[PDB]
Amino acid sequence: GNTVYVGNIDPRITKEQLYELFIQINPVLRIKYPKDKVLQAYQGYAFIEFYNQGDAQYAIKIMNNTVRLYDRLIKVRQVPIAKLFIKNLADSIDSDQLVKIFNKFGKLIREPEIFYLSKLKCAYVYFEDFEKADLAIKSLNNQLVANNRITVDYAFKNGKGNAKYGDDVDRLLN
Amino acid sequence: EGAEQVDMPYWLYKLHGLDREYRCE
Amino acid sequence: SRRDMEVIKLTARYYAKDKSIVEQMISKDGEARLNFMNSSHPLHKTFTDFVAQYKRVYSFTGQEIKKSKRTILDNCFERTQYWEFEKDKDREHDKLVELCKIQFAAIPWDKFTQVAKFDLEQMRLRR
Amino acid sequence: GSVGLAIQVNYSSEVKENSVDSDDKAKVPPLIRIVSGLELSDTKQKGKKFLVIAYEPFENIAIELPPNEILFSENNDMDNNNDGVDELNKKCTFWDAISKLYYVQ
Amino acid sequence: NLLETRRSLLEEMEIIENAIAERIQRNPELYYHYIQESSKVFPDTKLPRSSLIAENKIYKFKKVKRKRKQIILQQHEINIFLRDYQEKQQTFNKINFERKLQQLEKELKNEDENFELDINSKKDKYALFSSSSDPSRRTNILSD
Repeated sequence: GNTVYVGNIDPRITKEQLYELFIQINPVLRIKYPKDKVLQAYQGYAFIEFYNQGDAQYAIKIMNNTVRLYDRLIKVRQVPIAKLFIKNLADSIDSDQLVKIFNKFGKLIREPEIFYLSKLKCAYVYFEDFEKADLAIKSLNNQLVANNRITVDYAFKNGKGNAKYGDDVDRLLN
Repeated sequence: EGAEQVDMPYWLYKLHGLDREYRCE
Repeated sequence: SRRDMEVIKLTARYYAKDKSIVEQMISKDGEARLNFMNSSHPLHKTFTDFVAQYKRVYSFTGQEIKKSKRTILDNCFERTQYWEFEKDKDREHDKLVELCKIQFAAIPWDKFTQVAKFDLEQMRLRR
Repeated sequence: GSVGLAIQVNYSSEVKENSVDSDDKAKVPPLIRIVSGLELSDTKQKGKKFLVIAYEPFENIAIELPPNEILFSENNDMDNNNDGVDELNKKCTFWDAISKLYYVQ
Repeated sequence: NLLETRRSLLEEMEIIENAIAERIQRNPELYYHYIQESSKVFPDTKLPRSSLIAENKIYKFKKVKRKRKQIILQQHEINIFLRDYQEKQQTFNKINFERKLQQLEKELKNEDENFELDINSKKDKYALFSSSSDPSRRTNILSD
């Protein structure tokens, strides 16, 4: 936020030299310019902190692809969710078919993850809400889809759905 | 129902304090 | 879900006698309740099961069944023997799948010889 | 709707198979596998895949495939779990065992 | 409509035939011990091979042998199944256009706010006649 990245540095450049260039842009707070401490040689880059975010984004826009140091072009750049284990899936069910089923109860933050056990197809499905995944457990558990009985419960971390887990995900959705 | 036939740093982690079980609520 | 089970099975009586009353019903009203007539809706397979059972009522209408107590046991043991025969067909299939796995993993796939460079589901039957 | 390839491989008509008849991996169909060309016997050039067709006595036959994706559909059947070897053998292979023509598309 | 009654009677006859054959599947001796005694009473009745009796198999697979109490229990349990089978059969023998379609469908618009799942027609009949229907999972074989 306050810090930008500078890449493509010839390790003949020292800390004193880096400070000269970057105060022509903005006043600079600190410079950390890392070194392998056995070989005493910089690794070609510096982390340079300015005073605020306004001086940072100005420095990226002015100095990216602008100045050559030892004929090398300087780059300047800037720098929890519900889980339902489903056991005994039908094998006629696609990962796109898991999305078509589960959108009606809750919004999916990720795509589901079909992994095979034992032969035994199982899936990790990701929900944006603790209560919208409850509608999937309420209405789909011990239900028959593609002529196979599916079971819907919580996946293991033991299992999801704790009283502390109910409180904080409510705040995360906020 | 259906069983039919046919027909290495051991002392180091205690010193550094690793593998001492501790939790963030 | 009483409404869905009723609107399947009410028209399943009418489809099983004429098949033309519902083809006239769908065009006049134009409602989202009769979406099951097309095969896209999942209940059309279950709707296919009802009308097949309604036609079996129409078959022996006027005929009485007289299976006696010896005979009903004679039928279900014959039903049981088919369930075992259907089972052993599943087992021989499961073994030959295991047979295909062993030969697939243990043949050399680096012994190449190429030459040149670049509907089946009914054709997997016999006629 | 897209464009696919169809390859019709014919086998021998009861010439040399009169000897091998002691039920030893005969009912097993020949199998196809898409193999990447990055491993070869000579290891000189590559960059393309090969649809090798393999049946036990005879020598393998390859099919070089220039484009990335052709005849690669989505949920062709109602996607049953009679896997055999893999998904590619079930979806798009055929073995007329009476006359020994192995169809693939 | 008698047509639903004739279907629901034939379905209940189908489940009982599917019920008692599950017993003869899990215990071949139920039919086998029976057909031994009928053969000395009705000598016409054809009984299966002696090998199928002693090895306790039907087509290929040998089951696990049961004691006499569990067999005779199922022999009286299939008995009340057959009494249910004949009772339904008797009444079924004693029971067995565009505007009338739309008149009922408007009467099907009654009571729209029935927020309740109904899968209890083919399931409550199957679970009534299947094995191990009384306990939570598996304590007593007896059906509901």
